[PDB]
Amino acid sequence: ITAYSQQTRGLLGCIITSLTGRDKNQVEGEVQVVSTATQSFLATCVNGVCWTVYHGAGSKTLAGPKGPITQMYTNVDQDLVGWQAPPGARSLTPCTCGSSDLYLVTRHADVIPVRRRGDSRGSLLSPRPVSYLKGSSGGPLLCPSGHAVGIFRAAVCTRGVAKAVDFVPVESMETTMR
Amino acid sequence: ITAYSQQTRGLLGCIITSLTGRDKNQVEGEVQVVSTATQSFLATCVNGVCWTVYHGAGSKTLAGPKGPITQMYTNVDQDLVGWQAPPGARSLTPCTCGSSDLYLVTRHADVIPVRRRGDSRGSLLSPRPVSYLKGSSGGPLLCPSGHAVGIFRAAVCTRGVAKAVDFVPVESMETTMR
Amino acid sequence: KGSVVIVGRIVL
Amino acid sequence: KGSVVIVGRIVL
Ligand SMILES: COc1ccc2c(O[C@@H]3C[C@H]4C(=O)N[C@]5(C(=O)NS(=O)(=O)C6CC6)C[C@H]5/C=C\CCCCN(C)C(=O)[C@@H]4C3)cc(-c3nc(C(C)C)cs3)nc2c1C
Ligand SMILES: COc1ccc2c(O[C@@H]3C[C@H]4C(=O)N[C@]5(C(=O)NS(=O)(=O)C6CC6)C[C@H]5/C=C\CCCCN(C)C(=O)[C@@H]4C3)cc(-c3nc(C(C)C)cs3)nc2c1C
Ligand SMILES: [Zn+2]
Ligand SMILES: [Zn+2]
Repeated sequence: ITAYSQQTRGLLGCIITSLTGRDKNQVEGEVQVVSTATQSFLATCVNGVCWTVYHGAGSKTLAGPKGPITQMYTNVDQDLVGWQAPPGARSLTPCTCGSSDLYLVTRHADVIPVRRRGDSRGSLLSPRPVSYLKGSSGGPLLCPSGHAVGIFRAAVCTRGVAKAVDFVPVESMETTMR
Repeated sequence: ITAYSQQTRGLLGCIITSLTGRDKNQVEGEVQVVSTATQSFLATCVNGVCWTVYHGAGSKTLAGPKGPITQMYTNVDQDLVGWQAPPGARSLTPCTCGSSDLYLVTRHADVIPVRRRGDSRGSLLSPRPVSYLKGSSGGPLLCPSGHAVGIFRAAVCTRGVAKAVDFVPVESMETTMR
Repeated sequence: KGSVVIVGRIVL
Repeated sequence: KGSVVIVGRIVL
């Protein structure tokens, strides 16, 4: 597993596209770095669906080629939303090898080892300041085959330091479809 | 993989929707079973685009929830057409593992092993009757990780039994997405 | 000039 | 009533 980020628009561009809801830009890659006027976070494509966290996107539409995309799925119970990924987006396939070696991808395209400890839980192998995971919610947890195990929801801290991560498991993402 | 088919409209439902261009049925799955007034075949979604054969769909629109969807791409030379995939459409992820174990999915939901022989060719592990592969053009070829390698285009036949398959390779689906 | 119509699906 | 906006990507 390896990662690289590319910024595709700036401050003024993002605010505008936010107001019109029409994004003509070429989409690609598996993980979108997304923004509203107030915060920034990630969104991960699994099976045709662009998944991200409700605490980032709230009820919002996604700016797209043909205007705003209305959310297909909104699950406040899971902190989960999804839109139909726009053409170009490269979706991941669900992990089906229940391994416990996972990789979290951050907004800076760090891939960091996290050990799976339960079906929505994993531990980091070295503690991280919170500011280092901040803005990475919605990002992929990955198996060694690069398949999707879930999306990063929250961090678990001892004494203000991150030592574990909580994630919406791919299985619950399948359940919210249908 | 395991695979199963679901019928969702009848003969007349199909002709009518064909005329209106308006389809409100709910769309699930990576592989759609598609029809014009005179023929049936398959479409597969990859990268948020629904793909099929030119000799099947020609230049036709796709019946959809907000009326007729226009084709995003029409590449006659490669027998390739694609529409923006309708909401609910699941996307496969492009294969990147250069594997030679391939599995064709047909309209009957059989998954049959094909041995890769070139960038767009594979031989059937057992030959098949032409009648049994008729109508599965636009179906996917899958690698052992269940990614899309390409879509079924033509069969090579000696006297009525298909011995090998031609398919649109997925690199060329990505190419046509520029 | 008519449309292509989804009449079913293969679930994997 | 603003939209979520793609401002970059991460490629794997
Ligand atoms: C077990 O189930 C759950 C579990 C957690 C939930 C949760 O979590 C809260 C959000 C989460 C967070 O900031 N997540 C991230 C982020 O980096 N976030 S971020 O910076 O990207 C932010 C998007 C902009 C990925 C984390 C990055 C760094 C760690 C920050 C310090 C620890 N901390 C305060 C948290 O982890 C918080 C806890 C929030 C919510 C909801 N919030 C709301 C709204 C209306 C407020 C609706 S539902 N539901 C949850 C559910 C259901
Ligand atoms: C390597 O490159 C290529 C390679 C082949 C191409 C091709 O092939 C032709 C179409 C194809 C076909 O029937 N495909 C399928 C289908 O099952 N088909 S079907 O039944 O689903 C049918 C759609 C409804 C999957 C086959 C199912 C059973 C085998 C039938 C017997 C052998 N046979 C006659 C074929 O394979 C034919 C040959 C046709 C075309 C085109 N034809 C047209 C116009 C002129 C019509 C424009 S582009 N391009 C091609 C290109 C570029
Ligand atoms: Zn896995
Ligand atoms: Zn593969």
